[PDB]
Amino acid sequence: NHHVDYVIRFNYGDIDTPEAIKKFEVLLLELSEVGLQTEVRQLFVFVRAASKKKLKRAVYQSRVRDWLYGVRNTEPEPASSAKPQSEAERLLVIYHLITVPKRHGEWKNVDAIFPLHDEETNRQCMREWSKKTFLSTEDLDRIRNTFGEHVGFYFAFLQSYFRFLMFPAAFGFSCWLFSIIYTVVNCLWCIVFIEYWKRQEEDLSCRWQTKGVSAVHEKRAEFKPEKEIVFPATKRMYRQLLQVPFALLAAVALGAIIATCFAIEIFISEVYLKGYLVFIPTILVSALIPTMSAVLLTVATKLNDYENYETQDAYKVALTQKIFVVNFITSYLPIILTAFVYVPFASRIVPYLDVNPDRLRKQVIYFTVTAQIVGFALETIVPFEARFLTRVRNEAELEDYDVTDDLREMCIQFGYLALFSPVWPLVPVSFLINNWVELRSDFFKICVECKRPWPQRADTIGPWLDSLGFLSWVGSITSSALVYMFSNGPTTIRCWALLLTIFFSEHLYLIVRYAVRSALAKLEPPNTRRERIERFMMRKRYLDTVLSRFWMRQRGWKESAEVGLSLITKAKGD
Amino acid sequence: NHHVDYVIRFNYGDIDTPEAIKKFEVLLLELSEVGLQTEVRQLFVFVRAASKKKLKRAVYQSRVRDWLYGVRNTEPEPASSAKPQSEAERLLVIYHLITVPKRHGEWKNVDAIFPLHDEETNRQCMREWSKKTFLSTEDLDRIRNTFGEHVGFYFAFLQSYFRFLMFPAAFGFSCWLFSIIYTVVNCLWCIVFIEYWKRQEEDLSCRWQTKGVSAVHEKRAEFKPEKEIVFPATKRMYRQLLQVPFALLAAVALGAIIATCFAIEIFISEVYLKGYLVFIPTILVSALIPTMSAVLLTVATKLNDYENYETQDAYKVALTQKIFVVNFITSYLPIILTAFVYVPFASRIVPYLDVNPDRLRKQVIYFTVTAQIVGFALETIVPFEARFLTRVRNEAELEDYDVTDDLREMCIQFGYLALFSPVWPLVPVSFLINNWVELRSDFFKICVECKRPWPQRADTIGPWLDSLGFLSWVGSITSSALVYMFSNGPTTIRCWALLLTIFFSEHLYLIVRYAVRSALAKLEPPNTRRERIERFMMRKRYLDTVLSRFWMRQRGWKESAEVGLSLITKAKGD
Repeated sequence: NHHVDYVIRFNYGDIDTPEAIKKFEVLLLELSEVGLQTEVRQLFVFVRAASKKKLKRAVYQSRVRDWLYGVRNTEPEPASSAKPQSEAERLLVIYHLITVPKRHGEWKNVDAIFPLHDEETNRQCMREWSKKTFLSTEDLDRIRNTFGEHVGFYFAFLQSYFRFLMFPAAFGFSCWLFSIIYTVVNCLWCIVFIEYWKRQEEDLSCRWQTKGVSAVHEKRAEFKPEKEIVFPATKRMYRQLLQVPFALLAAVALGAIIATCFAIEIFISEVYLKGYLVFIPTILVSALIPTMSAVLLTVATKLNDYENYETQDAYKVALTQKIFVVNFITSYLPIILTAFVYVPFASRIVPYLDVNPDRLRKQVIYFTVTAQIVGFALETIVPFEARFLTRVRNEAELEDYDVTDDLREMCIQFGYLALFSPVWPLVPVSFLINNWVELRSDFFKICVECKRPWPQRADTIGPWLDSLGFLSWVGSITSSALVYMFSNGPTTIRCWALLLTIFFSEHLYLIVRYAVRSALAKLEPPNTRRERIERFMMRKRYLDTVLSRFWMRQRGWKESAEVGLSLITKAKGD
Repeated sequence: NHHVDYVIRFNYGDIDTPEAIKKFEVLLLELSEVGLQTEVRQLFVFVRAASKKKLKRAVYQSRVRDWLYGVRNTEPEPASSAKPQSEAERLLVIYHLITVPKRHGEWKNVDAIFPLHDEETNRQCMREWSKKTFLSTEDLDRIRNTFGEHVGFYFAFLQSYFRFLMFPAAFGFSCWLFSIIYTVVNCLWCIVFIEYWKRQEEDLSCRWQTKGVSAVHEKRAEFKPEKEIVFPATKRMYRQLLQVPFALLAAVALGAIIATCFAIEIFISEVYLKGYLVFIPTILVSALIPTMSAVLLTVATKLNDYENYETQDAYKVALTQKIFVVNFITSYLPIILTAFVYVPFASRIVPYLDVNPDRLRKQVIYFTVTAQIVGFALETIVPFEARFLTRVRNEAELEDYDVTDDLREMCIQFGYLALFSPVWPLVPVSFLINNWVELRSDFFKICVECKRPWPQRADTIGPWLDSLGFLSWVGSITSSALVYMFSNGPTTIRCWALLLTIFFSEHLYLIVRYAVRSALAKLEPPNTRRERIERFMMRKRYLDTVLSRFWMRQRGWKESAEVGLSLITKAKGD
């Protein structure tokens, strides 16, 4: 607890002639901005606030930056002598004082700069939570006041998703254990969750101090010197024209791999006690997939790095699009492929694959439980002077954190739950047990297996919510195809009634989407609080401001009253 | 030009005992708010601004009301001694000073209050426009500066719609005069127009002084005294449950009428020089429909009056919904009915109608040209002391204006153009000639056949834009059904390929909708002006504000520079 706000590491990289100049320049710009540049430690350096008036000036800088771009409607007009938040406002002000333009040499000569852990309160909220599995609102704000409120939005999303997943758990175990009633209640759950999270997010953002942030950062990677400060928008189209055919080739390669798996399945089942040993290649490729997901993930990361698609913000949107199409193809091409191809078209294809009905209900089980089984049984087959500077050198020798990976995995959970639940309605209890175990794992790995993130200021949880909605829509179409297609087992396809079912069910989905969104727009949150406060300030300012041709030969009050009296008496003289 | 801002009429209605008291109360509240209450005329009364400082106070009241609810980001802080607009700002301030709460007895004892006409400049912009048929931007702002900018949005919308309708005019006459290429270019036009009008509206609102207005007025008709100021939201559902079955009964009645027309058509064509005389009942009911539209219009007006659906704003949205469903059923149930029923199902139905192919291409012609023919040939078969107080009594003895009726008729134009153009591609040249004639008719009837409206402040043209989008979408589905259905004439229906065409074409419509909207979001308007001004004020305020533990035994600048020098030399001693 040495009152150190950030550390800044430096790498002494090549030979030591210019580093004195560059270190002096870093220190120069630093002391121009932030005093009490501490280097009692060694390579790295420390910072903290110089004087409380200077801290007050930097706070007022940040407040003017906030009101200048839209957040916090009221102006910051006084020298605002109020006590800040716990550490969120303080660390955010200091990070903005280091990061913003008008601040580091060679643009990446220094490596990552980071605060240090409050290991006391961190351990308190670690070992406070072997209990009750539902983090209440005060403890949620405790999670806000350290490491920002972006991480607060993440944890509130994950906990709310657990809370709404436990209803299809009970219902999908309560399928007396494929019928159409479960498909209808599945889509209703699937759409209620997204709209409820939209209004919950709008409530909880205004409950904290972010009404809505759209301050575009400028990630200094894009580069085209053309005018006074510019890259032309044309090479974007060339590189999206790179984006599409590689994704198509990835789809083709995955289809080839899974077709090889089905041909080997056929060969083993023809040659040969050993039914699971027959079905093994599906299990092997299902366990092999979540490595291929990260492989294509870093491939698409290199593709988006090649594209410099935005300076900063729509870089994230483009990256979420790449992750969604890669993740979608590599985790939903096998089931869609095997259902919509190998179940109606068996006898026309398996003669080509040489030298069965209701495979699908076993396909989905293996393909959605295998990765969890491997990741759960790995944790069982594996067992059976300067004196806190060493702690700092522990903390620096540590990996960095990304929110995106766990949230991607949650989007996978949602996609298997929505795109085809009624094939095997123990999908929700499986997912419930998985995140039932992995809850504390997530909080542990964000609290001590990585350093702190610097506190961001984000309102939304990103494009994942729009990808959630789109995935729900596609799930509506595909569920409506399947449950008509395989109900009641000499069969028939009857290709108009299936396509009519697709059409009619999609538009019923869309009208229920509109109806539930307009219903929950009416049902207000407890935002009545932070809107009524605005109403009082509104009314107070208004009541403040309500204080402090030769023929106009007729007088205003008395003449006009007597004239009107004369006119109505004249009119009623009949 | 007697500097009179508004007149206020009074009706002396029943017998004359309380009217002295009520007139004195009206005059009392008036002189408390607005002096120079002039009644040199008689029943009615005049008003004008009392003193220029008092006018300045009322202006500052209005400015605080504007900045208090969001419009005009900057505060109105000084005693703003600036000259106003021509008459728009002035009349709006005075009308708000009369109308707002914290102002008329019995809530409707006085009748309508209204400004007077600037017949000089009115006549100038009348007889300025026998020319060029495209009202330029300066003359458009001349239309803004009298009778508000809501009417400016209306005229800009109508002129922009004419400008984009003249392209399918040329193209639909250029169909070498039903093919699929015209359907594709129809839907592309149909969607380009809506997105272009969205960005044109966002440009032109910020070019005037309405960024966005959502100040909810309180139309004092709804009434439930429950708490301090409330009607419960439950009877809304009861009255929407009234809304639906009456619309269904109207659809049933129209279907019965048009079925009677087809049976009579069959009887005449069976009994009997006289082919048009055979087809007469279609023509008669087509001419009879635009009266039934106004009949059901005032019926739905009474239904929405029965519902008090909002206090003020969503009353307009509910009324636009009623007008759209009534107008849609009474002008598109006949064509959809006759195509999708009587063309595939003829031989199964005309034996029931007792005691033909390609009817449709004649049906649509009669049904879309008949009303225009009647309304155009009617104007040919018909020919072959106080001294300006009389002018005021001309102006008061005059009807009121509603924007909604002509805009409804335009939505009909758009619906026939979008829902099924390729049946007969002379629909655009017909509509072009109709509004080519009716342009000056619209401006004349708004300028001298009615009194002035008081200047409203509206941003959008209402829910008509959303109803335009929805109508385009339904038009995409129905065009894709028809042009597959009747192409190349022993035929077949092939009920999967039609339904596949419906599905696939609807989703191609939706992806082109998303693509063109994200494209035109990138192509900026000349809003660069009124955003760069905000950028300069932003930067100016920022550059204003950028002006005016026992171990910290180490000095900031020199000690740290020497220590870092010692450390890198120590490191490079190898």
